[PDB]
Amino acid sequence: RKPVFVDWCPGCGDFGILRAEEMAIRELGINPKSVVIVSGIGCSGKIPHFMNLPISGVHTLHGRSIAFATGIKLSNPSLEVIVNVGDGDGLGIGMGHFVHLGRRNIDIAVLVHNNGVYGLTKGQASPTLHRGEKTKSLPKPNIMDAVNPLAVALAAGYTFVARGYAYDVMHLKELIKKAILHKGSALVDILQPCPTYNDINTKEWYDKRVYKLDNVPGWDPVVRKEEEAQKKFEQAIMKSYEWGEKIPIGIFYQNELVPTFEDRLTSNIPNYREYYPAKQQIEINGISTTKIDELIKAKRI
Amino acid sequence: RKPVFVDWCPGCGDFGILRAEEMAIRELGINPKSVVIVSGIGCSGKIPHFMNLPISGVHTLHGRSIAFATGIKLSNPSLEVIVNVGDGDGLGIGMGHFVHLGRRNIDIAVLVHNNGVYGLTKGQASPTLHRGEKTKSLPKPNIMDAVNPLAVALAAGYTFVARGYAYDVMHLKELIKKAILHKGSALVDILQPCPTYNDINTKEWYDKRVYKLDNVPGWDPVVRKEEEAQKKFEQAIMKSYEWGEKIPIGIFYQNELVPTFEDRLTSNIPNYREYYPAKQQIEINGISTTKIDELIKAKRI
Amino acid sequence: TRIVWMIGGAQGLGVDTSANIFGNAVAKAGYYLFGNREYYSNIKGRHSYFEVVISEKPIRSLSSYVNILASFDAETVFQHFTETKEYLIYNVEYENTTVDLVKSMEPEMAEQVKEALSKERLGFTIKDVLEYLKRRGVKVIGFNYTELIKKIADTFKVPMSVVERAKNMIAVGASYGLLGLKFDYLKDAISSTFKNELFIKFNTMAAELGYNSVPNVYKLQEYKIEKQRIQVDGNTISAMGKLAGGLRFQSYYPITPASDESVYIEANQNLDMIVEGNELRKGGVVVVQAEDELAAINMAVGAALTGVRSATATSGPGFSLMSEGISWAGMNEVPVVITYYMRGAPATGLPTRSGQADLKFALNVGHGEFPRIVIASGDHVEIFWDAIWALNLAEKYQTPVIHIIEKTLANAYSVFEEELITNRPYVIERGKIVKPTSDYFNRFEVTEDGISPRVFLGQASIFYTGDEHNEEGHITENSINRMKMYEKRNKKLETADKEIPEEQRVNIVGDADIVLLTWGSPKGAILDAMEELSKDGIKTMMVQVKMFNPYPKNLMKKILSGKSKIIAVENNYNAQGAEVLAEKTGIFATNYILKWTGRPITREEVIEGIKKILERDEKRVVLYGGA
Amino acid sequence: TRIVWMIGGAQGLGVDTSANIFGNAVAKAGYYLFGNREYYSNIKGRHSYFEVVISEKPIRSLSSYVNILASFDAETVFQHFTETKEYLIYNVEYENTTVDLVKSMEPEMAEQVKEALSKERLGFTIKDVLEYLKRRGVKVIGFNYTELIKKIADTFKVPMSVVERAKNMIAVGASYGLLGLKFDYLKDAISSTFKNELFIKFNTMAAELGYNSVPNVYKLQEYKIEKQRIQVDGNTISAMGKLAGGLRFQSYYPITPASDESVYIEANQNLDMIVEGNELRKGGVVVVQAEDELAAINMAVGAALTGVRSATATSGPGFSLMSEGISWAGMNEVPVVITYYMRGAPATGLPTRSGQADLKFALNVGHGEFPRIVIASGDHVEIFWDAIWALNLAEKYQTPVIHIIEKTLANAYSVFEEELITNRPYVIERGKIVKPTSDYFNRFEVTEDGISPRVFLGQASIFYTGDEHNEEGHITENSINRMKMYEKRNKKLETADKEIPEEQRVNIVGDADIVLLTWGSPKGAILDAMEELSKDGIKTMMVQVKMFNPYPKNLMKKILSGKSKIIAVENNYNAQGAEVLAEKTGIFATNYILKWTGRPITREEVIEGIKKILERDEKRVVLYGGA
Ligand SMILES: Cc1ncc(C[n+]2csc(CCOP(=O)(O)OP(=O)(O)O)c2C)c(N)n1
Ligand SMILES: Cc1ncc(C[n+]2csc(CCOP(=O)(O)OP(=O)(O)O)c2C)c(N)n1
Ligand code: SF4
Ligand code: SF4
Ligand SMILES: [Mg+2]
Ligand SMILES: [Mg+2]
Repeated sequence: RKPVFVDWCPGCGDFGILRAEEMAIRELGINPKSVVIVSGIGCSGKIPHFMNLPISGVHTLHGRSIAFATGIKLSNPSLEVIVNVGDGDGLGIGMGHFVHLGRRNIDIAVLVHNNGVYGLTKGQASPTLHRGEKTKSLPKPNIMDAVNPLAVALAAGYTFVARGYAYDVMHLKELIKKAILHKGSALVDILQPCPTYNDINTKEWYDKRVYKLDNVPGWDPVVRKEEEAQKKFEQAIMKSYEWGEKIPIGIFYQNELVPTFEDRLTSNIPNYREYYPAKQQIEINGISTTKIDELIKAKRI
Repeated sequence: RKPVFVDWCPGCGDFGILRAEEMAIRELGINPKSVVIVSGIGCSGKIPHFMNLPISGVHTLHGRSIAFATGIKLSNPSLEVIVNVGDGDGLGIGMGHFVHLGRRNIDIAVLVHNNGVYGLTKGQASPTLHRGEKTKSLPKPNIMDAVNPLAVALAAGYTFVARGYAYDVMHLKELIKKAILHKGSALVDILQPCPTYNDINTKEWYDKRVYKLDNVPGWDPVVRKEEEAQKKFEQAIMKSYEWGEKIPIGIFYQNELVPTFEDRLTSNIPNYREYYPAKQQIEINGISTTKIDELIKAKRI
Repeated sequence: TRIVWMIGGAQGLGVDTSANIFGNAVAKAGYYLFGNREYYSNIKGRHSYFEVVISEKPIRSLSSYVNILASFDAETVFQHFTETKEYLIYNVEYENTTVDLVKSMEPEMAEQVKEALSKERLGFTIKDVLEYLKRRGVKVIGFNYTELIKKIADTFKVPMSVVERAKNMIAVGASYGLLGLKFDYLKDAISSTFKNELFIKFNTMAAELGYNSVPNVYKLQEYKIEKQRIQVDGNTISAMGKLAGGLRFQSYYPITPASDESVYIEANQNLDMIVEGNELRKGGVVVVQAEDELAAINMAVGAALTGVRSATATSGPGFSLMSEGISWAGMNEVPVVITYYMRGAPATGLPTRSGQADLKFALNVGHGEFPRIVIASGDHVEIFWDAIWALNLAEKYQTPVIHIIEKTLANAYSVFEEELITNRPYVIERGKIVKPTSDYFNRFEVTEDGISPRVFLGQASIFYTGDEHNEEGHITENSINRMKMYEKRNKKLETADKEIPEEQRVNIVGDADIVLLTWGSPKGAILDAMEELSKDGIKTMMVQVKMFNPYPKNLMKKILSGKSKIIAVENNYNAQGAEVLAEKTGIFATNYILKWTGRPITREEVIEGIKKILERDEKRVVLYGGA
Repeated sequence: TRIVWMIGGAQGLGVDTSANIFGNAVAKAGYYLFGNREYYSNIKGRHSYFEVVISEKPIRSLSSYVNILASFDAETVFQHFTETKEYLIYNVEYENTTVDLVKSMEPEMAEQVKEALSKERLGFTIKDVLEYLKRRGVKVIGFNYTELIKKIADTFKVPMSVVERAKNMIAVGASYGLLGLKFDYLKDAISSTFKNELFIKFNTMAAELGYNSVPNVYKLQEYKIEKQRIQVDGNTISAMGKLAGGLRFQSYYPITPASDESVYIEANQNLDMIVEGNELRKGGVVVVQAEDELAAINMAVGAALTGVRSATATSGPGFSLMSEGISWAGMNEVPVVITYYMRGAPATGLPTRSGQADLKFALNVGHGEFPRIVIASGDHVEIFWDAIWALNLAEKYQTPVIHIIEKTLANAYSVFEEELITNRPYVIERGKIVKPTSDYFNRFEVTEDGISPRVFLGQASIFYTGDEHNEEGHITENSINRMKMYEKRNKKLETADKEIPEEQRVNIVGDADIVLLTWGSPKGAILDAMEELSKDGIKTMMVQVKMFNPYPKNLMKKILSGKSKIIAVENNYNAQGAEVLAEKTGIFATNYILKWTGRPITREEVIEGIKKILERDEKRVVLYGGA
């Protein structure tokens, strides 16, 4: 009935992301009824349910949020569609759909909860955990290399790639805002402590290491002309591999010059923005409004 | 019964790849009985069936060759396991498994038949076809951006990344040999004309554009010490995006210093190389040879 | 009249196009057609063949025999000679070609050919085939295709390689000549098909040469066509029905023989619409080519959440991949239609052939209990009306609907009266849709009929979750909520079963002691078999199930009581439709006629199979003809 | 004796560990146990509870009532008071806590609590619960857990937060005290569980304080244990059986409650082996954590191709994703076992709860017709022997085998005699394996029994393909090869059905006119129900199906003829096992007892459900107790 117990472990980084995402949506002034948060399976995946605002939640299948989101956004592009997935969900089982989103450049933001583990199934190594790392949840050192979500996203190629941190809420909030406004597919890889599993990549570990690309004089990740694109992309790639003592946070790359999938649909469906599938009137008093006369005429003997 | 009709379109690039792969296997002297070619679904996927030698073929499910190959190789690591997939198969539906192979660094070679299309289903755009391209098989320009198989492989990270060309058989042959000998996961992205669909990226189009990284003085893609690894990797990335008038072919990156998955298994299973699953004697006259005594003893009251 | 024409040739030679031209000519003369396309999983070089049944009356089924076989290669002769009854058109150049030199031919087929010839002491050359055929009263008409092509090249002052494909139209022109219809229909069909003057004219000459070299044998007259006729394939007809039913989102991954449906939708995606106050608007169907079937199912389900009518289409391998997504749609009570173009399985199976082997999987797809509404079309007209129906069922019961269209129907085409798909209203029932009265709407209200009031994304705050949930859509493990919500969803099927008349779930034809129990594509062959058998004293009735879930349990118990023969006819090994009857009612079929070779069941296969069951009560008749 | 103990508390407080210590003490005293674990889809803060049945005889089933409820929070009182029969241990600090202040509690449960209290005019505080319980003769024992923890902190000169978890052992020590068994067993169980001296000693003091504050009520005596006993859960027992059966490759993707099986295999993967000439060797099981279930199924199938015995394990969502891979394994005749830990579905469903709602999906998984051998274990000992059996069936019939183990069994644990799983030979039958006599081996030879001679990769040139194929494994569309090869594969099931005795496919207990028709986990509760009912005049028999495919059709027809009551007892809504009987034989169950709430069916639920059917013939009894 009315209450939803916010059931995350006390001190989970997910509290920061939730707080930041709510605030991004408010401050942008978007009507909440029009916001759909599409989320995966895991601790991460529970996030729409815990939202304060009258947003809608669609809690999906493990690794399938992007496919759901795509159907939702393309059917009704007036919805503001944001995807929240776990790192196992989004980058493990959902890897294929994660990459293919980049090719489409649909206007969606994807927020990855990067805790290094599968929280909800008791802390098996996620695809972001480095080889050799042994959290308290692992019997043996991680047998797998990590994937760098930012590098895969760039190679895919997402047109907005950023990394945030759950314990810098104001910064994260501002990244989420920009990821939402970006015209195309946006990734925010969010560094997020799981205090229950992952006693390595803790709050204190990150506090010590993260620096803002925003505080780097002349760091400009925005492509403004086509000829800038390659240099901006390679500068994004290089930065995306900085890891040990220094960890950059901020926007690695943004190119709003690439047409969105919605822009490409408009080439084939000229009134798509004005009369998209979800707005269309398909019946009047239970009688179809679609004419297939010409279709049938083309088959006449 | 005895004949197999080699049913590819006359002048298909697949003839070059077949010829090159056969020759690589012969010249390396590997016993053919020990070679397993695991292939996907499409024109590409038919390749083991057309092989001259007593190799084995395992023709799988669409995009699933890598998962099959992984089970095969890890169960019997004395097999030489080579994977042949189409670009739609390997990089479309199989994308997730393609990336996760890089994290494992299993000793396998993966050969991608890059024709830009789905040959076998009548030439829909593959994940390698550029946005805006319109082959004779497409009613409208391709609505999708391409993925660069080499860049995704590097970000994944495959430890041997190369590109070949089906109409330079000797070169391709030598790349396949090196991909096979490489200790870890190797990719060869093979540029391969489909004359039936794809009247853009033809034989004459490529002949005109391809140059060998082998003919670039001082091009050295081999990591010999750990400190070389980052520079070698970034030099691979940069090169992997060269496309219009000039198209590089050859080895972009090779690092045999990363442990193979088989090396990591050996840490947990100390005699794996000598007594791997497929060599093990599990029964004597129909009676199990496995002792679970100690397992049961641990549960005693 | 009922004449069976076939032509064949290596894939890549445009022989399909030649068949289309032939049919189009005969049709304009006032004959109905039923045609088929049989190809290998192959782009070039394998053997393809094209059967066209010709009649003055509507045609319903294919045949096991060929009246006229048109050929220009050796292989097409070797592949069909045993079925050829009246006329072979062939190429004299291959008279000495032996079956072992046909390299594009599967070794198994070479063996079947040698066996059929050796058996009566013939060798393995085309010349030996000619003798085989003359022993059966077949007339053979041999053409020097090389000389005729030289003649045409000469006339048009081009090299021979330019006009090589005229071989096709010589074979066609000679076939059409045998029929005796006037040349103009063919001339017109050539001019409307080819797109350049030179190709038109040299193909027209090729057809003339064929037509004027053969006698008028069948003496066919022309019929004035009263009511407007159309010619359509199964794929296309499903697309038309969906569009008529309000579809505005389809996501798909290419697979044979499902892709053509989506390609047609996309090519026609900007639809005319008569909207509020008789305004002409255009409305676009968004069509997305997904990256795999997991994306395809889930894209469509997400789209449905916005209130759009959504669907996908697939075949066995793809459908297996969709299981999870279908289960999520069941749990979240999401309308979606999945058009299941059922093909030769398991695994890749026979990607270019047909089957009925996936019915029980469809009935039980994915984990959990939820209403899977399942229908299957038995002929081309049913496909249209069934696609409208699927979409209404999905929104009315808020659940996935599976619409089975076998490959046999999908790729076959027929000529029928246009009014059969325009004569009744296109009804769109949106089910229990409401306008929310505040900012927060409880999506899963527990009602007596199981069907919760529905609102779309953007209208109010709603929640969907794969987990068990309360009326608000929030994750709830509570045992009593679980009891109620899990029952509510399954109760929708009982409501469906009370609301849908059982008579709409079956077609019954005849009233006799011998029942032909079937579903899907055998409908046609069965009805044609019943007519033939009736003329010979043998009285039969057909019971064709259209809706397997909810199953017409009471109607079936009533129609089958006291029947002494219940013969299940299906394109599978286990007679899965009969198995479903048995689960629902206790009634076991007495006999079976089954085919699992991938090729359509023919009229004669049914006639002979039934004779074989009446004459000697054999339990299972196993069919294998074609290709 | 049969005493039901329960403790509960917020997930994350180690209450599961407390339950383990309690049980381990009672067991060393010579009592058998059957215990359960009930958690939310949640890492911290939700309500978890742990039921342990205690008896001098083997125990088979859980109960609807609790003799002793041990608690240290408000929530555990509110969640279980209506089931509590004899003793409540509780925390006096929450006497005034009202149900609305328990924020970790689902709103639906708060309503159920208020309803049960309001109904007899009580308010909503713990104090009101105490009155509810005293009206039913329950004795309550209130502890100031705060003072006792202060005392212990003081004694050990640490702050209170260091010893906060001793609350658990006060509740446990008081419970164990009521039983009257000697303290040393508990003291020993504490010392063997905790790993540091300080934690041992302050938990030992916590348990002493509890034990010495309560009277000896149940007056239990100790039993000498004759035959060696073990204590194991379902997961673990499946792992043991697989390893005994020769498994050397398992690939999996984590999912509850399947993961624990693979984690145990991996932790024990280096196995002792007595090999040729009595040599001690170690042999490693390769365990791979795949990236998703599509990788997991296909990895295992690929492994099997090398001759390794391979398997995976999963649950509903994962199993749906494996459909395609299972179909490919059917087509290519690949031995593989899939352990189906069946849980609360559809979709994510109830990831931490149980169900029987996926049986017919398992029976029909994936496109095409091929032999899907399906078994289901009904208790912990059966799990072991069934896992050996699955692996032998897979290699003998060269086909996927699905071994169903419901979550209820997987996570429950029991004490039983070790000899039940060591007393017979561990038989490994490898089926029709041969040494190839040349470089090229035809993998799919067509034989009369359907089973083709098998060779492994590396021994000779072989071919597998998802497409239809000839005897060599090459792609073949030929109709007659198709006919033969498709039949050959399905004939293997008929061979299985002739070879496997039907008596091994069912367990029959009793001989009476009233049949309890079941499968899986209700076995235990049913057998315990039959014993109780027998003492009261009411004569029943159990028919428990173990192998659903091939189905024991003839045996079932024989055992059920002339029975007047056939009552299907299953944890699903549609009684899918009854539906399968009906499909195979025509026999319809007369009545149903069904539960779809996710919690185990109890002994009393069966007793009362059957009384309710004898007394008033109601068609469907719907159960809902627990949690
Ligand atoms: C197909 C499928 N397989 C497995 C699962 C079980 N499962 C649920 S959540 C999860 C992992 C969650 O990890 P992540 O995506 O990193 O989210 P987190 O809990 O760490 O936020 C798994 C393996 C499922 N729901 N579906
Ligand atoms: C799950 C599934 N979906 C769809 C198909 C149909 N299919 C077969 S091959 C193919 C595409 C082949 O393209 P590519 O992998 O590029 O190989 P190519 O033919 O171009 O060498 C498709 C879509 C299938 N076999 N399985
Ligand atoms: S487990 Fe890790 S991720 Fe899940 S809630 Fe607890 S802390 Fe957050
Ligand atoms: S279609 Fe393209 S890829 Fe397939 S065989 Fe013909 S040419 Fe080669
Ligand atoms: Mg995570
Ligand atoms: Mg390709």
